[PDB]
Formats: sequence, structure tokens, C-alpha cells
Amino acid sequence: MVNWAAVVDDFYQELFKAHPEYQNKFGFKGVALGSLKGNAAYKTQAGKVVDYINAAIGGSADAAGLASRHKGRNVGSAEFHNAKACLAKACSAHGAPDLGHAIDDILSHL
Ligand code: HEM
Repeated sequence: MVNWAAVVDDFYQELFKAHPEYQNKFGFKGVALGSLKGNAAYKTQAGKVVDYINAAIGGSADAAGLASRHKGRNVGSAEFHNAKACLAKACSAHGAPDLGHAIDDILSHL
């Protein structure tokens, strides 16, 4: 199977390197990037993201519901366009299929 856990780890490295302030919205605010993998909040959140990717591939993802929850954290289409780029870099680093269509599905509700 594609190692989505590793893809997501590289995704958050790319995301928070480019936009460190986005990290302040999570339970691992303030934690050094090189130690995220040892942080309990981060392990939980990454696992949710992996689950969402597997749901999107599997055909069960609720993009509208995810979008609504992100608006509920004052996260919008600008942030998602940045994430789309970071995720494309992470997928490429692992030879994983690009997830741009899944992110577009979320964007269509933002
Ligand atoms: C590839 C783009 C992204 C995907 C696939 C994604 C996915 C997810 C998922 C699956 C959850 C958990 C939702 C739930 O439990 O129902 C979540 C929560 C969250 N996301 Fe994202 N996300 C993305 C981008 C972003 C960006 C750019 C931000 C900017 C800060 C962000 C901020 C948050 C926050 C603050 C939470 C709540 C975390 C908490 O409960 O402590 N997300 N996201």
C-alpha cells in the first residue's frame, strides 16, 4: 500500500515550513517541526488526515463536511490552496498519486 502516513508527515513539514503560523491552530502549537512525530496531539491529527485521504480514495469522504469544519476554525480557500501545493510536493516525494482532485472537492465548498 502507498505509505500515506509518510506522505502526511512530509505534508505537514512542507506546510508549516511555508506557513509556520498555521501550526498555532493545532494542539501541537509551539512544537519544533523535527519533533512533531513524538508529539501526541500531532500523532492523532496526522492519523485523521491519513484517514481522510483513504476515505477520499475509497469514495466515502465528506468534502462538504470537512470544508465546514475548517471554516469553523477560520480556515479558508487561501489556506487550502497553499495546502494543495504542499500536498503535491509530499505526494511527489513518495511517488504517491497526487491528491489535487480531492482538495479541489474541498475547495468547491470554501
Ligand atoms: C490538504 C489539506 C487538508 C486536509 C486534507 C485536512 C484534513 C483535516 C482533517 C481530516 C481534520 C480532522 C477533522 C475532524 O476531526 O472531523 C482536520 C482538522 C483541522 N485542520 Fe485540517 N486539513 C487540511 C488543511 C488544513 C490547513 C491548511 C489548516 C490551517 C491551519 C488546517 C487546520 C485544521 C485545524 C485547526 C483542525 C482542527 C484540529 C484540532 O481539532 O485540534 N487544515 N483537517
